[PDB]
Amino acid sequence: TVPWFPRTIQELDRFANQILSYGAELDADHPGFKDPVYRARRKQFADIAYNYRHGQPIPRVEYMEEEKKTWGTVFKTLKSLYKTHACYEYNHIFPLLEKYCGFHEDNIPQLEDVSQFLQTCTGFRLRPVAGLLSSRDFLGGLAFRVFHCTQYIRHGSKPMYTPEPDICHELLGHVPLFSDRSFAQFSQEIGLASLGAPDEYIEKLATIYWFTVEFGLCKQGDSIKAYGAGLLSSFGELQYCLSEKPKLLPLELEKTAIQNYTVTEFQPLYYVAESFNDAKEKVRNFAATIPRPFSVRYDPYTQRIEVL
Ligand SMILES: [Fe+3]
Repeated sequence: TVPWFPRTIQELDRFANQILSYGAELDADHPGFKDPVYRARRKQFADIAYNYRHGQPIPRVEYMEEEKKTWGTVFKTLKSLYKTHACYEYNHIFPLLEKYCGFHEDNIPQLEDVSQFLQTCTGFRLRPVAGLLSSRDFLGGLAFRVFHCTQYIRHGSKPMYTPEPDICHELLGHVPLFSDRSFAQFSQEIGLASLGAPDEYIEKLATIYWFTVEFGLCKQGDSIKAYGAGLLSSFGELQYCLSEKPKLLPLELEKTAIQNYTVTEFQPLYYVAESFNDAKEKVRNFAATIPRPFSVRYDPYTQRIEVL
């Protein structure tokens, strides 16, 4: 058989019933495990995500001073590195995010505002996400240019550390790239490749995603820059990834897809993309090899997937 995949953008609403119900914040190892206020706060964000329905504005939340402080620390510390380490596309849009979205040390941007901004740039939109989505579900949303993103913030005890994605990672790592048409197209291609793909292929796609959207490096001029969300929101690794230490291989989906990675240490190797358009073409071809009984196409006019 073939696994269920949404056919219209509203159908993404079914994902809320298939997330991991036991958050990382319930783990004794989590920095905010013994913090009842944090736990309660996380539950509050989970409830907002859980009741969210497509088409509604994403609820605005008043962040606590403590939360603003953490955001402020992370923002200030990472910003110094962007002009020199981030890809051109990241740097070109950041000033605009600062202007229209309130990306500033004293203010955590509201997802609704950021969503509206992405929509006018590439038609990308955000949806608050409760817990951990399956790889299939997370990737599927990309087909509709929908990014599921966290609204909560990491525990304030370790501002430069997070065992999971949090709002700092989403806003400083993902968002800027989604403002670029080429990257948006590339991302969506990964999304389309997964609709109805068998589980073992979803895993290959998840691995390509990891080495591109999360930890990708790209050629720029005669230089190399970071575009991976995991690198752009990590002070340590962003500096490391462009040093002499890591091994850099050229993006080759045949191999990238089978590659193993760590999730607790810096990556021993990165794949470098020629451009986002090139990467998109590579995904397109690769998707051609996924044993799927049909072909999919997205109709931006009606926001529906067309099964051919
Ligand atoms: Fe991420």
